[PDB]
Amino acid sequence: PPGPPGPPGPPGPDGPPGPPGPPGPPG
Amino acid sequence: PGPPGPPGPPGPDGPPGPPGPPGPP
Amino acid sequence: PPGPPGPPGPDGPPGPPGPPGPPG
Repeated sequence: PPGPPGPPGPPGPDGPPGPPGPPGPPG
Repeated sequence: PGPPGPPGPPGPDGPPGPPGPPGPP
Repeated sequence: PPGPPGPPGPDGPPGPPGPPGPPG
């Protein structure tokens, strides 16, 4: 058999920004 | 040599979105 | 000998919505 597999890779990049929040209420 | 290890997990959550729009007058 | 580290993972989840907007 081969050498062992290498270690697990690192976490990926940050996710994308979220959407805008809800609109504010009417004045 | 062995193979590459498994892929890593997903990264951190993304940043929050921007504030929502102002409400109507 | 061991293999190399695996690749970096996927991009993370999307972030949460932003805060509510201001009153008009």
